Amino acid sequence: TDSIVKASNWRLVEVGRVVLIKKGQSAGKLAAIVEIIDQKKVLIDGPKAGVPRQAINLGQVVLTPLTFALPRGARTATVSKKWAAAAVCEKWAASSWAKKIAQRERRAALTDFERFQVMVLRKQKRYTVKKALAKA
Amino acid sequence: MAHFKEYQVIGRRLPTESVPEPKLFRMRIFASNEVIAKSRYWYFLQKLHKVKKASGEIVSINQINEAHPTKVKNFGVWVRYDSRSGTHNMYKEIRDVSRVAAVETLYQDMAARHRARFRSIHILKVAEIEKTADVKRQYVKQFLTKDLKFPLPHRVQKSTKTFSYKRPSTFY
Amino acid sequence: AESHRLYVKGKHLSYQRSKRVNNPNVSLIKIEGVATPQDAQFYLGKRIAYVYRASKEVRGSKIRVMWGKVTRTHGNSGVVRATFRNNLPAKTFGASVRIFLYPSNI
Amino acid sequence: MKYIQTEQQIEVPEGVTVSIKSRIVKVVGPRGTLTKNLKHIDVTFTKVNNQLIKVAVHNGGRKHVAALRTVKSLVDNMITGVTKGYKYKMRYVYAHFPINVNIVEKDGAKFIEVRNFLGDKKIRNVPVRDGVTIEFSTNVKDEIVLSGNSVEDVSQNAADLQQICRVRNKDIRKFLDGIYVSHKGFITED
Amino acid sequence: VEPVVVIDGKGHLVGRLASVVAKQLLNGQKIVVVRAEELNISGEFFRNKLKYHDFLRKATAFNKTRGPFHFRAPSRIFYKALRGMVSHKTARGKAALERLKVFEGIPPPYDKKKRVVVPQALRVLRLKPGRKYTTLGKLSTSVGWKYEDVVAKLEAKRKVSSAEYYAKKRAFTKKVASANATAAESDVAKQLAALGY
RNA sequence: UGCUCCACACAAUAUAGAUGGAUACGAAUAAGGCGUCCUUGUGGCGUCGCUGAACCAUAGCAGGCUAGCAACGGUGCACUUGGCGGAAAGGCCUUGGGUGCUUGCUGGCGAAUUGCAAUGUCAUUUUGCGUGGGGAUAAAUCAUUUGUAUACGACUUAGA
RNA sequence: AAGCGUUCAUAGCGACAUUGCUUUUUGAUUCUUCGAUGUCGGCUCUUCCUAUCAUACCGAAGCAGAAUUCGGUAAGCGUU
Repeated sequence: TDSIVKASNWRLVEVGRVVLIKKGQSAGKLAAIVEIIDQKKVLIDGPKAGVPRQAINLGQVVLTPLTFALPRGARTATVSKKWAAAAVCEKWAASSWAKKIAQRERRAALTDFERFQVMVLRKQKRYTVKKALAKA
Repeated sequence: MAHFKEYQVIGRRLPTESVPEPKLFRMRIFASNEVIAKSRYWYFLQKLHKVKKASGEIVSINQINEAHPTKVKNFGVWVRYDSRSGTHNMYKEIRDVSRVAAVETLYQDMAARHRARFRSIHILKVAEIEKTADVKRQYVKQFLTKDLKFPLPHRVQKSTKTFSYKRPSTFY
Repeated sequence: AESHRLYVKGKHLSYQRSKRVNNPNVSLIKIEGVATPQDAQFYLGKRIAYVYRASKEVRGSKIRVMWGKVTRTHGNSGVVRATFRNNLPAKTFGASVRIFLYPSNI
Repeated sequence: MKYIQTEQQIEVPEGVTVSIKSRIVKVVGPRGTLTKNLKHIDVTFTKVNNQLIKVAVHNGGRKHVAALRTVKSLVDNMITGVTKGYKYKMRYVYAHFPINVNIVEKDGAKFIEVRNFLGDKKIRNVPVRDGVTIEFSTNVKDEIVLSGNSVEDVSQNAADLQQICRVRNKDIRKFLDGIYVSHKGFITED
Repeated sequence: VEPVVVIDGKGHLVGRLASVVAKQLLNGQKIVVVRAEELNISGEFFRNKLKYHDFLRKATAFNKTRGPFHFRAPSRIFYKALRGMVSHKTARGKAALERLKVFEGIPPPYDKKKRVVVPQALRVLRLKPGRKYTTLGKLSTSVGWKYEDVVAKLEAKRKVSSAEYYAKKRAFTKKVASANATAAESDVAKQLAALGY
């Protein structure tokens, strides 16, 4: 007696959609969609991350699941307070996506002696877990 | 050149012994630098008054940028565009953030829509639409409705390598 | 360990050349994974060697070797220009040449 | 032009259940069930209360947005195939030689045959699709009723009759002979 | 990075796939193409036939046994899209075609090895959504190649055997991940998390 | 004392190009993967993707010697039980045992003179002389001839 | 599309024009060969083109059927 259909959830484009810029002078900072121009150009502001409030083509940014409500056509300070109030940044870092990007760059910075540590460290975690597989 | 800038221009006839202190015409010009703007001024005053730049002079040149250069707004813009077999007036309404950035878009798509280069486009007047519900283009009114929400499906993904291994997804 | 290379691999592309003219003076090299001339200068300037096997030994090694220096970036894809003390025999098209890490610049 | 959004409403009566993943649909109701592919439409489906289905397109061109109305006109056609069914009552009009059709089973495969058409001995067997049942409407002369759920298949069969009885090499406009659909009805009257 | 890569052409533009393969050959990469029957070409299938018959008719007149050999196999029609696509006349080009092995379907032993793909030539990424694409698996059947059924069951046989391979792999993959989490949170991982792993 | 195949040299030439690892579902993408759960699905719920920058592995005279500790593993090496696999299978996987190494941990031992870098060589072929074992013991052609064949070839014959 | 075509401009047409293609005609010219490229027609021999004569399938009509005429895909098959 039940009809089943799947909405196939997307990352919606709206004023209040937290975004990640990909390429350009920023190239990796966070921002909120201030106001859309068209399907290919929006407005972004980065008061929490130093990104100047600007209009950018979507091609240089990628959307995020993050969601928070704030008025359209807002100003920088208005963006800031809701950004601080909703605690978007901290829960952004709480996203598994944030760790992956961070450890990616954390990996890009680790030095040779750190590399040698992991060489040993990976073998320790190897042996400890391998015996468990052997016991399994 | 499309990185245009609105160079405001004032120009006047050369002083003459009969009538000095001439009329001092003024114009806003959309151009990629000071230089093209200077002559683009001269092109327009070449039309509406009996003056050539040799017989006239440019009293001043200055730059223009919007008072709130990061505020979206709707533009009502007139233009005459030289057709393949003639010329027609033309009234588009484009919604862009900067006055110049509107023309950056407008010169681009007019070249797309009717193959009119930057050469023959004569912006009669740019009129930023001061309020809503007064435009008459549906593709803009659909951006004037409330709570504009929609997905961007079928996301493209650039690849820095010629090879992948994932059969990449497309969800967005 | 199991790897002993202290160089980064390099696939030799081709001559420095126009449509219908080629120049043996300069040859093009691609390093795996290198992307842009923004970070191609890291490989720029290093001594690079073309190792190959000869039918008969000459000087205590059947493995004769060719010496050359990578000079400058090329294009926007990380291809670099390299001059060799002896120009490549043009059989090297698609051959993996070694890209040493010296002269060090760090 | 690419309207950023376009919307259509699917009115599903309470007697029909719907299952849609990807672009494959399957209704379930008292009449039966129907399954149809839509892999070539590029649309989106969503729901309000399991009575209204909301189909939509985002950023679709004019040629694209046309299809969005079509599929709604397709899926509700699915409903009527499973809440009403489609009745196609036919007419055997002929000038002098009456039309004879033979409900005949060749070998496990049902075909409807056209005989006596213009006194001709052509074995004009025509296949009949699934769920499409053939019944001679009694008490009224020269009708055949094609009953089935899928409007497409029942109509496609009836269309096949139109062409298979098509008189040739004659000025048809007065050779009014042949087979013709009197009405595009429904299995139930509601 | 891998000298010999099994490239899969599923949902890949034949032209775009050709170039990203034309390059790799001339760089010297060993290239083996698989699943070649169901490659994709952009255009309506009916018109994809017409342009072939136009090419099919094109042949030398005085001796039709020495003109352009109009190959029909899906692998070979792709292969022709590599000749001319690569400077075949010269020896270097001849060696390039030497180091290329186009293999319709998935013949052994590549089935038991990884089928790399090309991000660039993908139909999903490149085609505007809703545009008319065309698989060569049906075209070659429509234009003379006569082995659609035999490869259909053969690929069917490989897929059902391979699926079990993955089913066995997922079972072991589950247990290694389960042991991973079980042994995780340990102080060793704590350095790894801080260090970058 | 011919020939072939198994082991080894070694000598030759020969290399369209080894110098960590082809690290194996399919399908779809306006959708899935994975995991949990079941009123088993076109299911519930959750996670995830947004680049292979990943996974493994990787420390030791170019990878030597020696001792010990926590274990019952990895891991060669071949053996062996088997299975799988005919699309070009020629490989995959598994049982069990032995073997060496183990850097999981601690120690100790030797590294030097190529003297400031000089690829500082480490592969993959095939043959040829031979090592020292295995296997095995024929055809074809000319010439004679037959014609279903034929310009000549060729073909088709027959002939201890 | 003026008119014919009973009535109806466009079934068939189609005046007055007007826009294309062709080298199967013949033009104009002289780029090629004057220290030789054998020149008509016929015989026979074959392929190709379609701008279709019949042939397959259709459509139209001032096409009752036949004969019809126009038109479409069509060069496979023929054309004494």
